[PDB]
Amino acid sequence: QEDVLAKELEDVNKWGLHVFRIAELSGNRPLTVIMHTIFQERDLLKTFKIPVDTLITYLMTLEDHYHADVAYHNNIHAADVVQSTHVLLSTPALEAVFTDLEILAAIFASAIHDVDHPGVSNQFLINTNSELALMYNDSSVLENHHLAVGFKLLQEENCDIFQNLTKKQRQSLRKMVIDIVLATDMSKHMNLLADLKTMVETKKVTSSGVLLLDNYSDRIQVLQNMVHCADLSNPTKPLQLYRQWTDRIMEEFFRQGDRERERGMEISPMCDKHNASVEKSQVGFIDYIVHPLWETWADLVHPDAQDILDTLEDNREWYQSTIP
Amino acid sequence: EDVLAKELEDVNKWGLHVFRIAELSGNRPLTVIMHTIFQERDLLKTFKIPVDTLITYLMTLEDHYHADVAYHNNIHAADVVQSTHVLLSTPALEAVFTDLEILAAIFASAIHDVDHPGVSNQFLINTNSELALMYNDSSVLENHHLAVGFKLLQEENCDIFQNLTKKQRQSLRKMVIDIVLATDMSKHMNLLADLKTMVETKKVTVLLLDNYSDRIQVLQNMVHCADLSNPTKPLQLYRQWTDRIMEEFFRQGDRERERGMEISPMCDKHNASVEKSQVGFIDYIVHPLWETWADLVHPDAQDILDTLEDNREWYQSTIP
Ligand SMILES: COc1cc2c(cc1OC)[C@H](CCc1c[nH]c3cc(F)ccc13)N(C=O)CC2
Ligand SMILES: COc1cc2c(cc1OC)[C@H](CCc1c[nH]c3cc(F)ccc13)N(C=O)CC2
Ligand SMILES: [Mg+2]
Ligand SMILES: [Mg+2]
Ligand SMILES: [Zn+2]
Ligand SMILES: [Zn+2]
Repeated sequence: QEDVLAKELEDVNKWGLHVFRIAELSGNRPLTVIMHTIFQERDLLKTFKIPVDTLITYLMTLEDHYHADVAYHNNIHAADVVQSTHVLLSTPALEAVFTDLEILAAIFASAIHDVDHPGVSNQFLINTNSELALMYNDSSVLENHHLAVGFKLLQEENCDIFQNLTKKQRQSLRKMVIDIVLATDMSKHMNLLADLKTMVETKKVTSSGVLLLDNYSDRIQVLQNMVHCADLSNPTKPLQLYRQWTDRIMEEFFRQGDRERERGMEISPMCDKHNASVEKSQVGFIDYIVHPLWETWADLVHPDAQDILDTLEDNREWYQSTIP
Repeated sequence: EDVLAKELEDVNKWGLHVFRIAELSGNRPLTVIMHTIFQERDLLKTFKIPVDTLITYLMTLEDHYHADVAYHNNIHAADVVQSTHVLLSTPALEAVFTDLEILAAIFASAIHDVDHPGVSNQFLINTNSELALMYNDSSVLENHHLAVGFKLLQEENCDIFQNLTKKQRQSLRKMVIDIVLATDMSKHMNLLADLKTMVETKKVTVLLLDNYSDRIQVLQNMVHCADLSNPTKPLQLYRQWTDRIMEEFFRQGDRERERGMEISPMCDKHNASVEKSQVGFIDYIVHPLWETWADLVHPDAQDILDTLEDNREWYQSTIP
């Protein structure tokens, strides 16, 4: 079983990694084993003097703080977003663009970006007067919480994976991680995409053919959109993966809708299992959210992401074909 | 009590004897001043607030201001409440704000510094505090003041909004959050820039503010002006506020020094210039803000601006 797991982890640089198989083969530790593999692949332990036992201890505690009883926003989703960000960071158009600290920030942000997610939306938490919404003043409620948990866990016994960074490195990393995770709030998507489109329309490329990003605002914007794309990457994956993600998000949505129905609340979009169209909802998700975003990312890194965009378009056609 | 009632008759006047009221009321200036203002504005009947619920909430809220913090305590909260109350009555703002917007501005003022520990956001961030960890370094104190102020409504017989409709509670909550978050001093320059832009594009008959974006911006700047109103008050009050903020700053500097931290501006008691700092505070923060406010409400802010300019002249004269 360990041999099979190691073989599967050889695919860590590939879009379409068998992340559900890795979750089972690793004993429900996909986030730990995928993060560890990526840190080794990128030489991050040596670069940042991260003791291996500290990394494993932190990763296992972080993974434990994802809810094993939530169908979508669990440790498998976190592992998938980590690995997807890892692939996007390796795109030819970004070669030598980001520092080791920025790479570390994007990967760490991906790992923590949904930690302790309860399986219900920000709006549900606001409308039910939850403790989380009271703590965070209705403003990026979940995303503020994910950050606070992900950072607080570094303070547990033998968990400070950043113990050997300089003070300036720790300060810079913390700010970048906050900026990245807060950009995963879906209420920020339209403004984030509008800004990415502006960057594409005005993009500068160096003599080596890579993106020129010469200020913090542009650098963090690219990292924010990269992790947002990874977060919204399910419809761009091979169909057998995509369909499993759809099954999982629908289960989580339907459970939220059942709670809304019981409380006499209006049921959130796509959350009413008695009036659902799973297939039309995927086509709409792609047409209005995922394709606009991925077509723009593909333009930023053209032509690096053409195969990913082609898969997204094929999957849209497939879901559309099930409707009639 | 008879003296206390006499002092509270000035509740509509800039320059209320708020320290006297704090003394006369047994250190309950926030409770007695809020109660008086809710009566003056008929807010208890308008929003069907039971008087015992109002008093219970106000005393609980006031208890969560720290009595051992020299500036950011219940007296400051009462002063900001009363200052906002006066600014809401500016003639140029006649007919601008609804009763719910008035309630939101007053409630926001009352809670806007609750549970303040007497140290800055930057101190909380640099000391890796629990507050900064909770709030991701962003408007750390202001998010906490809101969370405490709202959480206390859930204590026994404390829900003063129990008889507001569902939509009214939702709208009030949003407005209160928007106002208190705008009291973060790191937002001052953006707030002032937008206030200036409103002045440049202003329409009047008296101000006409059709868009909610514009109205909330005025309420944000209004409570921000009230928060930054000490140098516009009669000098005897202003000097007490200066003594208190300097004591609070110096204690933060003492903690920073004992920890071996870099001492924050104005916080080093061994290298302070209290009077030069007041003149700079007026010249760079308070006068630019209040002059822009005065333009927005031209000419209704003239007496307040006159007091600020007199006080700046006096503090400058104390510098040899
Ligand atoms: C595999 O499929 C999904 C995956 C995910 C979602 C929805 C999916 O499928 C409809 C939602 C998107 C939220 C959202 C905001 N506006 C929308 C508008 C839409 F039309 C659809 C979704 C959204 N997520 C979390 O909750 C992320 C993962
Ligand atoms: C009575 O006097 C005061 C009262 C208050 C302050 C400073 C006072 O006096 C120097 C500071 C202003 C913060 C601040 C931000 N940038 C600044 C730039 C400056 F030049 C001065 C202050 C500030 N406050 C809270 O901390 C509000 C109350
Ligand atoms: Mg999320
Ligand atoms: Mg404050
Ligand atoms: Zn996510
Ligand atoms: Zn204040």
